[PDB]
Amino acid sequence: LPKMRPFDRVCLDIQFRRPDANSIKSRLMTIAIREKFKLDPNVIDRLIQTTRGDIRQVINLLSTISTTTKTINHENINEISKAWEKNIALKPFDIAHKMLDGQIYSDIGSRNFTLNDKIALYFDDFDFTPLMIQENYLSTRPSVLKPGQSHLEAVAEAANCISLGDIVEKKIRSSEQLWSLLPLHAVLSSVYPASKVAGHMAGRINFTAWLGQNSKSAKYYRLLQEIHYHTRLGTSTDKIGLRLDYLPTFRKRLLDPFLKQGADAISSVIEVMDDYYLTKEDWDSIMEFFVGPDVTTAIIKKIPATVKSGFTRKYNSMTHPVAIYRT
Amino acid sequence: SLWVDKYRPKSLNALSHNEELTNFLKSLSDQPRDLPHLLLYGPNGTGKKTRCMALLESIFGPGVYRLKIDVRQFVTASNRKLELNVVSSPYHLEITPSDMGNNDRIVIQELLKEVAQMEQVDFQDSKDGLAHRYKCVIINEANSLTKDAQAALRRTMEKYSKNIRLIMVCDSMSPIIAPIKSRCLLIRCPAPSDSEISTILSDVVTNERIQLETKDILKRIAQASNGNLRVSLLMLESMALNNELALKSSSPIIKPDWIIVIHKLTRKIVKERSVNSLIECRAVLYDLLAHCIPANIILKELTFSLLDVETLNTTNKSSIIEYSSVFDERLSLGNKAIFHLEGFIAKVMCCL
Amino acid sequence: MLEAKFEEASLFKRIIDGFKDCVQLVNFQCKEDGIIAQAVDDSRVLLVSLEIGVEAFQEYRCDHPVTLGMDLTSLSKILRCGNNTDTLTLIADNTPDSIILLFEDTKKDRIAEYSLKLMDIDADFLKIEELQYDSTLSLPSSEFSKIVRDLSQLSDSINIMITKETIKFVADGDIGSGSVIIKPFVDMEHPETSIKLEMDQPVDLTFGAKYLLDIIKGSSLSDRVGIRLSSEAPALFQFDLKSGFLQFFLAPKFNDEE
Amino acid sequence: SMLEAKFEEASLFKRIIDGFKDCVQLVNFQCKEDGIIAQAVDDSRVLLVSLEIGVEAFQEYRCDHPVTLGMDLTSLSKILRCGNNTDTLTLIADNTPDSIILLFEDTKKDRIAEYSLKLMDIDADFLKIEELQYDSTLSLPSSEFSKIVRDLSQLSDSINIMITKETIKFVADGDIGSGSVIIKPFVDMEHPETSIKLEMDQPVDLTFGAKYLLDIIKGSSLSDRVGIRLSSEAPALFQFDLKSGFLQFFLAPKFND
Amino acid sequence: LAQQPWVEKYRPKNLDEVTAQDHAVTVLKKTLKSANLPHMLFYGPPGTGKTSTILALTKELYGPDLMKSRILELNASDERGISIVREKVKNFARLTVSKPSKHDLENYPCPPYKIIILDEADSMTADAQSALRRTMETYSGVTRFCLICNYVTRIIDPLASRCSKFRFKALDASNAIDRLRFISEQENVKCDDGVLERILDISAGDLRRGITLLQSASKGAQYLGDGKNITSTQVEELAGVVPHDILIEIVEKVKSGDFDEIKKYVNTFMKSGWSAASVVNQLHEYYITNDNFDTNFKNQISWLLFTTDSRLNNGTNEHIQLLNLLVKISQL
Amino acid sequence: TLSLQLPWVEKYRPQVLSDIVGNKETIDRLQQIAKDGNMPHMIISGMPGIGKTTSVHCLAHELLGRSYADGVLELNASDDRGIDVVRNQIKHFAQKKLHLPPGKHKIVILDEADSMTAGAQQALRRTMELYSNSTRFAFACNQSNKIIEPLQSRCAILR
DNA sequence: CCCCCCGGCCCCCCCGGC
DNA sequence: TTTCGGGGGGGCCGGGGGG
Ligand SMILES: Nc1ncnc2c1ncn2[C@@H]1O[C@H](COP(=O)(O)OP(=O)(O)OP(O)(O)=S)[C@@H](O)[C@H]1O
Ligand SMILES: Nc1ncnc2c1ncn2[C@@H]1O[C@H](COP(=O)(O)OP(=O)(O)OP(O)(O)=S)[C@@H](O)[C@H]1O
Ligand SMILES: Nc1nc2c(ncn2[C@@H]2O[C@H](COP(=O)(O)OP(=O)(O)O)[C@@H](O)[C@H]2O)c(=O)[nH]1
Ligand SMILES: [Mg+2]
Ligand SMILES: [Mg+2]
Repeated sequence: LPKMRPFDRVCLDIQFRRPDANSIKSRLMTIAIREKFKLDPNVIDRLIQTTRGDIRQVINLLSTISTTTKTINHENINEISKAWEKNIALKPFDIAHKMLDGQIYSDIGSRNFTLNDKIALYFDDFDFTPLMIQENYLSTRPSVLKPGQSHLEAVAEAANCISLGDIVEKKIRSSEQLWSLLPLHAVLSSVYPASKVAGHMAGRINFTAWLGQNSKSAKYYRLLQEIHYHTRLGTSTDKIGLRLDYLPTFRKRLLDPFLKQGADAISSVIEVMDDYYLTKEDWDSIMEFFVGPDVTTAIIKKIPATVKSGFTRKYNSMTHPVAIYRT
Repeated sequence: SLWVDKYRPKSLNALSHNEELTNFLKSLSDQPRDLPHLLLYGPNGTGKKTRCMALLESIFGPGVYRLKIDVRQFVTASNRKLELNVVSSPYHLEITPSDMGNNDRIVIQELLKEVAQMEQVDFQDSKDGLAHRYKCVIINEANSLTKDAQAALRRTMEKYSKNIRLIMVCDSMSPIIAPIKSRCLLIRCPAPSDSEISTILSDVVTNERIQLETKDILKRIAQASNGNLRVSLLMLESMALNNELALKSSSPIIKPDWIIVIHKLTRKIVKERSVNSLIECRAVLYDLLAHCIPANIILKELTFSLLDVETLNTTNKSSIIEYSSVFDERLSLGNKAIFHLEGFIAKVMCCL
Repeated sequence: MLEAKFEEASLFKRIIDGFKDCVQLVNFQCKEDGIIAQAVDDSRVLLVSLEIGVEAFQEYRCDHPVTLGMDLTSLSKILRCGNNTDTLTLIADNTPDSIILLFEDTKKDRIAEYSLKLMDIDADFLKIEELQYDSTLSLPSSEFSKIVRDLSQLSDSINIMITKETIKFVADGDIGSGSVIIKPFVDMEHPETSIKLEMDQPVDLTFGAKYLLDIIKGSSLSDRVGIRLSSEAPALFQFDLKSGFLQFFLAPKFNDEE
Repeated sequence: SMLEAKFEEASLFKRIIDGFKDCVQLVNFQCKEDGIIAQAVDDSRVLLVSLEIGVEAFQEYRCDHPVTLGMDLTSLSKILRCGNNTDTLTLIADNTPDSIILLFEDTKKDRIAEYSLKLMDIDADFLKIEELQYDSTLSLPSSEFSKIVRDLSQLSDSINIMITKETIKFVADGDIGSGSVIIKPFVDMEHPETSIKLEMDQPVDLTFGAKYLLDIIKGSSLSDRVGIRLSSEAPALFQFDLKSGFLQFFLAPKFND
Repeated sequence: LAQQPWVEKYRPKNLDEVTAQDHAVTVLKKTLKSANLPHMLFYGPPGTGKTSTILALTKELYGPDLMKSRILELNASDERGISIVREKVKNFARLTVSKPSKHDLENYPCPPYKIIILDEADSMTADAQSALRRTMETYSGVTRFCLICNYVTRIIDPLASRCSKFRFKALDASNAIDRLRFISEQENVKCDDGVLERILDISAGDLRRGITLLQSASKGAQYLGDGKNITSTQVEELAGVVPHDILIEIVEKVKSGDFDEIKKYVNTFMKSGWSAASVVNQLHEYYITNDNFDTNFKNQISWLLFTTDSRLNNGTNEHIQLLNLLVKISQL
Repeated sequence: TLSLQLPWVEKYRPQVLSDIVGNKETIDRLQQIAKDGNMPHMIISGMPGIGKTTSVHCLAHELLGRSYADGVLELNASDDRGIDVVRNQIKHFAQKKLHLPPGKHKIVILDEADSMTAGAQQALRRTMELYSNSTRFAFACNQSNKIIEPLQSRCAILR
């Protein structure tokens, strides 16, 4: 859990794994002998599976069942296991792996694993399941393709339903707070697309990449807003127009000069900055926006260190105007 | 300063295209004491903000161009602290409430009202020290306002018309609700003609002493801009800088990086139609979105680039445009843009 | 070159505190005559004026008038750390990016000298040409603070009416209305608390409760506050200093019903 | 004016209001030629407050015709906090009034404060709730009752009062323990104010909520003694006597089950 | 006055100044003598006179002085959460009516109740309306409620049941020509025959839009200073109506059926700034009323236009929607 | 007219474990526990109106006889059951000293335990573990998944 | 005149389907 | 991640009472 992050590397981590049945069978035999009730060794593994390796739970089960039943044999094991079986909420990776399994969507598999079960599986974590499905629905080998249907058509149908589910989610978290639509969302975002592309995973299940991309986009939008409001007194546009139209020319007037005349451009570049109330941090932020064939990372790295040092010294040795006071 | 900003006209008499609109604005400014609320709609980069500033300069004095930036605090119901940057002059205030997203409503319900419910002290040009004129509020990207903010604007526009007048600017009136349009005088702002763009570019070139082999180069820039004058001027400056301030008939037309990426994505989609191609397209879309490229712009440019492919037939283009319409509607009503973009790309891949 | 050695630095602390909420970036012009300041609020509905005459300072001198765009929050930070009884000095240089505030005391150990950065604020030629205010009055600052605090609980707008031998303050709200009507009052035993009123023409004006609360918050400068009301010009709230005054011009609420 | 009632000092009215402001929110005052009779009921409908102020408490009282004013207590307290405690307080009302005027006047100076409080439409009857012959009636100093209630409330949220021949028992049973206080009638001629008197017809035993008793004991500031009348099948009556009036709390006992 | 736009300057001052809402104004005027005003729910399209009607009703009910203390107005510019409804609205509804003065009693009917006007009530959440239900029901004796909305479906069913409904009809050239002509005469506006009718046809039920267009035309004529009657051409130009030649060109390109030509023409057309809604409306008018088309063609085109209009109403991209509509029509 | 009559649901509420119909195996197990004592920590789950509260109350009454008043601590959704309550009042009750027959223990009945927050459930763990020699816990809920896994591990499941 | 008890805001964080 | 509303739990602040 994230709450435990502070304990990352300040303690020796000791992991305890679910003990196997063989490591506890002797204890169960001793308890059964001491408490005068017959316990078949064969059914012990089934009991352990029922409690998922919880010795406290299995001892409690034995105590509760021994009050009226004096023999835990193969006959009554099924009923006892079904009555005492645990319900552990699956984690996002397990939810993604199970939802994309093609077996559960077959006729028989549908009979065993029902639609209600799938909706409950989604609700086990209703904030990450749709993200996991959207992340992993393109990386399977479908086993539910209809006669003549190709993988691409099923993927397109799943994407259409994911878009509809996104619209429903926007409705849910609006000012109306329509949380009663949570079940419907479950169908549109997780169950239906998975049923369309259910099968075997073609590779490792991956966590959603949408959160990191969203945070990066928010950071870049904040930087763009600061740059726009620093240059707002000189330009005539909104922030989008600044990103799409002004920044290329700003680069041609701020980066290219350093790559042609070396350290002779410094003053000129500074002048341009002074004309738009720009700063060194705005310089870097602007240089960090371009994509495709205009990525500056290598270009900036290849600039001689002396030129950059001279630019920094010249900027730090001169006064500059302030567009916004106490930003 | 860049040529796009250094040569922007500062008065109605300095405008150079759409003379009919200039005459209409002069007629509106002739008797400004009863000027209604204005809504200027038109294509981006045509000169809407320039014309709004020129109209204000015609109503008030040149002082409208003496701008200053201030920061205003706001508190939400949860005590969240929000900042709004306001550009103001001694005669008007400019605001972009969409900067606060869903919180824009608060700005309408707190800031604008505060301006409209009080008088102001004017110690210059007024003997009594109190202003004897209505205050103008410009709302930028009015089409980005949420429905709640637009609803809040309604009664404010009517109750305090004696003290406040609104001038809104937009690239499309479709997102504006009907009551707001009913409350405004709508002004269409057509894009400049190719000849007018060429004339402006020639004037800029003459002022900047840029060597030009033939005037047709300017013409070539004018078509590439698709009526966007800001793009035209910026492209002229970029071309001049890329050829040592000496342009030739062979001077290639420069395109922005995001447009190049979108064209490459179009080529990839046309060439390869598979799930792995879809994953690569998803990666490209994420890269484009992470760098402040609006989703609607991406969808529009991708759709038109696809429709510009010579190897596609009429059925493919019809399917592409239908899917583009459907997923534009989906984007308008959704949160996660990548979902709708991926759905559109998958549908296009299936159709091809 | 420029210094304003104070009799007591607490006076300057109160002066700065009296208008910090209204404005934060104000240009201070220091001349041999004294300190002058005029700042328009962000909303362009309130103007703050400050005058500190040369007489108030224990020892003030200037060789060339200097305009400092000193920030009020940083100045408050500097002054808060100072001691109770000092002789604040405002020394600077020919090209000051900062001003040294010398918090000197009678003793040689109780010293709280600091430095304060100076900002580059743009100042215009604000004109406050005197106007024939219709009716003016002066009443103790404590009474004004009490009236404003009591009436703010009722409503966010306060109406002031000046009529023959009548100074009516009205606060009408959702739960009810309140009035603290006062009349010309003169005390022989303690004339300092007497109410002064010179009335020429009737005045009725409505003001925002928040602005009045902010104005009274800076009433510690003087035990008395003066109000000048003109029917066609903004009101004027004045607090007399030792040799100057702190003044506020407030734009009345737009009269929609009128 | 229709109704004009003058208090020499606003302190008396403020103390009267503070005696029951924490148990009720809406109050109704009926003013007549005999004085002011006010009633209020708590939100839970478990406690009833009945205040009576006679004409002797006012410096000058005039009420031509009966008038009913329904008001909200928190607003009244907020308004009263705006006036000084050393100023004469005049309550003024008109025919079919829509508001009540509170005039704070300081004779030392020319300071007059007028406060108008808007009335609320409340159509209700007082019902003159008072049982004829209570099973038991006792009286004792308010300080002793307040101390006992405070001590017992710390142990439980319920307090039982049992009245038997020459015996008054306050009992509380809680999680950490139990407490019992037994008092017998006694009279002292040296200081009769400290005496406790009891008159019992039948034995009584009633359980009440601790929070309501804690609210009720706040009225001890208005009187040095408190009278408790208890009867089966009827609410318990706690009375604090004023100079020319009274403050009564009718508290419904808890169901015995 | 000369410092007010015509829409606000000519706002009705009394119920007799409402133009074409007699079916409800008659009942409202009757209530003056009846003095049993019920809870009201005004609904209708934009610019029909709901707010003006309620303001005039209050003016005539309480007069200029007593109105302020008898009216509580809340609109979309004010916070109206569930807490606000549960405290402020309830407290105002519980108060006794302010005492009328002798002047008011002798000069105005002075009904024995106050009015709460929740303008733009369709913007309120369902929880707030649920809270309002019993507040309106309980204190009807001293308070009456007026809910004004554009979309009646946004009002929860219990509130609609509690309120008496008043539908404000659309204002067109047949029922609102008199008011526009009166305004033009009072403003000394010279117009050719049929100009006012054309303005009212273009406004499409909104008298505010018509008045604003008339004011714009008057300003243009005054600036020109030629002393000539305003013509329908400049009226159409000011309203953003596409010229008929452009519409015929679009129709011809659609009839051609070539995707590339249609795309190029639409790209050129979108640079003029024409609104998509106006183009769609004009195309609908041209196609539905044309005799050179079969029943099946019109049946399909009606649904196509409906779909395009519904999509445009959601704030979509005008270029894409218009191109899709034209391509689909060309393939019919 | 002003005298209510007890509804049959309350009038005929089973007062003994032998008057409860359904879930024969679990009911017989509860009867055996009552006869032999040594009640374990238990969680009874199901859907509305099947006899969970009735069963718990009958078991507690039969086990504790006349010591029901002092040996039983009943809390439900109508009572405050925050983390502070669990840490103070429940802990004090568990730590309390009470004299009971050899085979009996104090009982804490948390009815509608699914409404309790995660923090209170966490706080209940070591209280249940340390004082089991004198106190036993019986939860009754409609949805078992609301109860955290550590608490379920310490209890006997009766669905 | 100063210290301690304990009521009330104030703030922060976390669900919201069957 | 998050556009309200409700609920819980902790930290202060301050009125009142006691010594
Ligand atoms: N029935 C009408 N009679 C006369 N003028 C009208 C009428 N309806 C609208 N107007 C005119 O248009 C202006 C606005 O009228 P409104 O009362 O605001 O319409 P509305 O229906 O309340 O608008 P909405 O629903 O908030 S968009 C008025 O000031 C009038 O000048
Ligand atoms: N097995 C049963 N046998 C006889 N009566 C029952 C039985 N179950 C429920 N009842 C009757 O229904 C009434 C309520 O039973 P409860 O024990 O309250 O059910 P419940 O399952 O605990 O309800 P929930 O889960 O809190 S909604 C009892 O008083 C009984 O009269
Ligand atoms: N010479 C000239 N340039 C113009 C004119 N109108 C706009 N421009 C130029 O075009 C640029 C963009 O105009 P702008 O108003 O910001 O675009 P919009 O707000 O998106 O419509 C401006 O920076 C001007 O330089 C004009 O009338 N004459
Ligand atoms: Mg309206
Ligand atoms: Mg139950």
